[PDB]
Amino acid sequence: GMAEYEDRYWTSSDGLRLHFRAYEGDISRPPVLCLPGLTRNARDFEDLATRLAGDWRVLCPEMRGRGDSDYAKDPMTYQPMQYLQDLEALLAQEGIERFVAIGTSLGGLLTMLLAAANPARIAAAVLNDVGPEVSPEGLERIRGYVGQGRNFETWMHAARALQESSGDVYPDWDITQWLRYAKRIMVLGSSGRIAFDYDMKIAEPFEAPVGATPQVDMWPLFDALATRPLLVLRGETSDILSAQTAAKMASRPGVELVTLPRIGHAPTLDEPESIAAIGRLLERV
Ligand SMILES: [Ca+2]
Ligand SMILES: [Ca+2]
Ligand SMILES: [Cl-]
Ligand SMILES: [Cl-]
Repeated sequence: GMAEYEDRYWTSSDGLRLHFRAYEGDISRPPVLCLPGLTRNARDFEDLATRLAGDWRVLCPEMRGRGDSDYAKDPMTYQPMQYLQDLEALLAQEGIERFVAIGTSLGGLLTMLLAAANPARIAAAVLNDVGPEVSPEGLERIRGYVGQGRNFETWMHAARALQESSGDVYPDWDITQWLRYAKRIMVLGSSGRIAFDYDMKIAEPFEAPVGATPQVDMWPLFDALATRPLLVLRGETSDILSAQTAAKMASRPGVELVTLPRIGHAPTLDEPESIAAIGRLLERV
């Protein structure tokens, strides 16, 4: 079949071949950079990117250890400041000076970190279910599931396993929605088993457990981002971003908050309300 994207690569300082999907579009607008969550890859954006493509150029990178990006020989390089450096390397190598950033979870943190370097580089941004205060309930869950290593013979078994742990996050989903989600985050591997599509060594803590936020008040990073056009999406039931923190974010001038009913951490960005929200944000570029 024909794809809506082309497979592209860039090189990290330390020598990894890292992967991004590139979707062609309007060269007279800045490109849209989609940054996935901790355990996630370019497929989390596979539908959003097709809805934005043509009207926008869209880049969907995968961090080291995720998807088709190379795995690190040194798992201690699986940390947020390294991902930030790798994204700076992508931007340098592709000659991108100004861009829209759409960041989910850890991707939203990376979006704040990129903005901090020079907020004028951000044409506009979307933070998907993440903010400068992260709820401990959600962090506890992350520590618990990353690298736990469950694998399956069939997609149906995988899907049911995901519903068992995330049915509270997406209580209204049907089986087709669970299967679509499963294929975005898992892969049929070499051994014929379906497994999460990332290096299991990402779970190794080294100095701090996986998912740990930088040891800094992150309000300043949010506030610098919020000087640029900003949308914040929140799942109504999110265990990561509280309603209170989101309303504080929204109190900054120009920041629009959209809460997605009956879903938790995080909106898939395939919800009609999310799509429409992103469209409104993109008009402010
Ligand atoms: Ca760590
Ligand atoms: Ca309008
Ligand atoms: Cl199974
Ligand atoms: Cl991490």
